[PDB]
Amino acid sequence: MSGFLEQRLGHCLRQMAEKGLEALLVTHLTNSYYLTGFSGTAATVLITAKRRVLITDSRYTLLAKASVEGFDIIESRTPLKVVAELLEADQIDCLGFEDQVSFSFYQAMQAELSGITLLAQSGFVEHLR
Amino acid sequence: MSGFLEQRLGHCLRQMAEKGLEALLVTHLTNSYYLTGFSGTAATVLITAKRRVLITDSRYTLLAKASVEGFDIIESRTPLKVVAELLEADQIDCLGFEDQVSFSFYQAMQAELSGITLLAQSGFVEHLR
Amino acid sequence: MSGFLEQRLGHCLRQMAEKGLEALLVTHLTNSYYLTGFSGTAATVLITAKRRVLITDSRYTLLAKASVEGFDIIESRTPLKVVAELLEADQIDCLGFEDQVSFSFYQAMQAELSGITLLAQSGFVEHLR
Amino acid sequence: MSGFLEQRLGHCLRQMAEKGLEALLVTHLTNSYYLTGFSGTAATVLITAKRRVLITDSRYTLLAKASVEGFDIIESRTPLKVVAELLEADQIDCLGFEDQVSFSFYQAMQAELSGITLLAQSGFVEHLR
Repeated sequence: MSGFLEQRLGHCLRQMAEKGLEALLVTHLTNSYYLTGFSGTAATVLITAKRRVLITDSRYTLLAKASVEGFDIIESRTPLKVVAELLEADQIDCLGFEDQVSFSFYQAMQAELSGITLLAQSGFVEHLR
Repeated sequence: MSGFLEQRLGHCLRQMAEKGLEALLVTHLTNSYYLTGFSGTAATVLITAKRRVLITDSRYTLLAKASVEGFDIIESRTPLKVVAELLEADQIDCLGFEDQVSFSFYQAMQAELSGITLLAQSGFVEHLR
Repeated sequence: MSGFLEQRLGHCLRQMAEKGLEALLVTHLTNSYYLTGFSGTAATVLITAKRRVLITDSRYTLLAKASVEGFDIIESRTPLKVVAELLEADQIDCLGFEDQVSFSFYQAMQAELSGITLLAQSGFVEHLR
Repeated sequence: MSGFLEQRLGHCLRQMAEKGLEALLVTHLTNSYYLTGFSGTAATVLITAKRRVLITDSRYTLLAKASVEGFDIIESRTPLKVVAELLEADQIDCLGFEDQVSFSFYQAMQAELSGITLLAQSGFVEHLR
């Protein structure tokens, strides 16, 4: 009798723990919806053992805050700088991300995450369902 | 239209020469279509000052050789392997590609194109219109 | 069967993104059935990164709504008009279609889809298998 | 003494590339020192064509980050889980390792690195002098 939505996140975290993956960036819409229940076309989700963060822009901050339970909501138009700050604050040196991101988005990640070992994941959230 | 396509190619080549780009890999349909008139999504195009190559699979080989002017048509299910062989043949060690490829596709590129520096472009062909 | 259906669709979507195909129109039974499990010939399927739609007529609306998971069902006897509205809404100006459509159906697309580039594919859905 | 370090690492990578060795695990202080200039005995080094990683614990993280050039530094007390994630992310199937590791270390590696073909090396780093 656990929630369908919470259970999806528990399963994500258990997968991460089994793998030793300390942090997972989720950018693709069907995957972030899968984990958060949020619709909005702009959403960057960072999950660690300790943090569950939903970063969105202006258009959607109110909506998120009034609907998404169990994620800290952060308004920002440079979501990758926010990610970099969290990994630095939490002393995390590795970041999982989706291999389906565009190369341009990968360059933006390397620009902001210097020092962080980036680990492309193939179908990570896909393989949860 | 035949003329219209040769002019677009000529434009592409002039911009490449202006900027010192020796070789360009086009793998997104709107841009391969722009340069070749070929509508099929199995199209890996390689352009250099010398080469105009369209790599496709057996579903399309016959039609591409009948319908695409001024491109050499190569049939392959592993077009990045053919790309490596052409670059070796011409002694080109640097390749421009489209920044909208996925990170997954970039890793396959690195797998097949050892020794080649891969340089991502934003909207290189788009910018020709 | 929805497990397998969901992976097929996921594969279709990743192939389209890799090749840069923004929208795909599926109008032949074997392929709409493969992707939706819907067996009726009255089935015009439109797939984009953001949208999955199955247009059918009133013979089939109730069943389609009950049985087709993850596709929006739209009842219309003029599917191409619905297609034009959706592509306008999402600001999509290229559309892949199956090369097995009749020439008369391609002319109907040209009439209804003004300003959209129509790109014929050979066996796109078939090649997912 | 960055001069010699860059040359040694250069040599290491050329030797790997000649044998076809895609990844090398260095876990003996003499050899990680020769390659990186790092001092503590908590270091697990992973070298590939694309990745240079030094994994150590939080007693050493500040130091390594301040004084090891051209390796990314990962703080972790489960270095074999990190190795597993790196090989998964990079699609590497084979890992060379030093044949002076203990049998129990080998057992732990074999059990963690499921699916990975392990390749004992005899004096790989020592032979670079």
